[PDB]
Amino acid sequence: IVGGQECKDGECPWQALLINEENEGFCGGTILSEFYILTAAHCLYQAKRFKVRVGDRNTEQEEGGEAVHEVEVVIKHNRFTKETYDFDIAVLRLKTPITFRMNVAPACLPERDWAESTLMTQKTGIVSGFGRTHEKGRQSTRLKMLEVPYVDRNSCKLSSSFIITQNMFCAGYDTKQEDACQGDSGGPHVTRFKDTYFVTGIVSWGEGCARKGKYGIYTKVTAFLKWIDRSMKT
Amino acid sequence: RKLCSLDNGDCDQFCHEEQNSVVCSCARGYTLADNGKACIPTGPYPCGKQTLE
Ligand SMILES: CN(C)[C@H]1CCN(C(=O)[C@H](CNC(=O)c2ccc(Cl)s2)NS(=O)(=O)c2cccc(N3CCCCC3=O)c2OC(F)F)C1
Ligand SMILES: [Ca+2]
Repeated sequence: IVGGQECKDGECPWQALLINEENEGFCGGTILSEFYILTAAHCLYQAKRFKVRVGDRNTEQEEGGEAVHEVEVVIKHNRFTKETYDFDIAVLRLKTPITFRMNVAPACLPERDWAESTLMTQKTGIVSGFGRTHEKGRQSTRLKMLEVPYVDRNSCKLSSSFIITQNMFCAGYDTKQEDACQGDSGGPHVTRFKDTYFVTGIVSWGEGCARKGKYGIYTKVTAFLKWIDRSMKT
Repeated sequence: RKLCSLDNGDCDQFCHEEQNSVVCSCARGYTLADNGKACIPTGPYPCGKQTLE
């Protein structure tokens, strides 16, 4: 996260971290329930094997909230293509259930029409992760968050050097140097409603990070709600 | 505006119009209250709530 604030105790409890064989965090995720994590499809070939860590707010020190979970099944969307990052969504089935506690709680899955009428029409959403703090900088040791306004879809398309599909939306700022970045990838974009946070997007990609005239690009979760619900039966 | 358009039909979470009337519902981990609007957690750490406790 470029700019923004760091998540305080209990503020971003749906944050998950995908860690590799070397124990390095390489992508984010969102807790949906005791067994399921929402993440980006593109994150699943940046390692040969990975695990999920929850309750982490500081990668350089250990903390009471933390627990590791192994993935039983990886449900990557069969239409994902790295040329466009279209269909950039995947669901992880954990072997053992998450225990919800301080810094560990799922984000709510919204209903399709309500989300489009009520959540997408809010001024801003919130995005978090351990990703880069500058476009060319290193990964953050601390979990950061950032309030990002929803961007008009036409303005979004006119800004982009690459295709914006029906499975994507824009969020962030025009010139203000605040945005998600590499490593936040696959992490939570949530929207607040009456003191409750609903998962509205997945950190997918952008033309660098925090660039003027460029926004963050997020996988539109509302286009995949039935698909996600179907994933959580098997 | 009308119904769900007017203040989410007084529902805590989801609102959809049904037989003119409004019907409220809640996400997993909650149950609808007796008033048919509020969403009450069924245990600690319900979805969407910042875990300040
Ligand atoms: C696995 N790592 C290395 C990749 C994963 C996606 N990446 C990028 O989008 C990078 C860095 N920016 C970001 O990650 C984000 C910025 C804002 C949000 Cl939201 S995510 N921006 S980028 O410029 O350097 C970039 C690097 C690799 C690939 C891309 N993409 C994204 C999909 C569309 C075609 C493409 O080349 C790409 O974006 C493109 F617009 F330039 C890094
Ligand atoms: Ca830690």
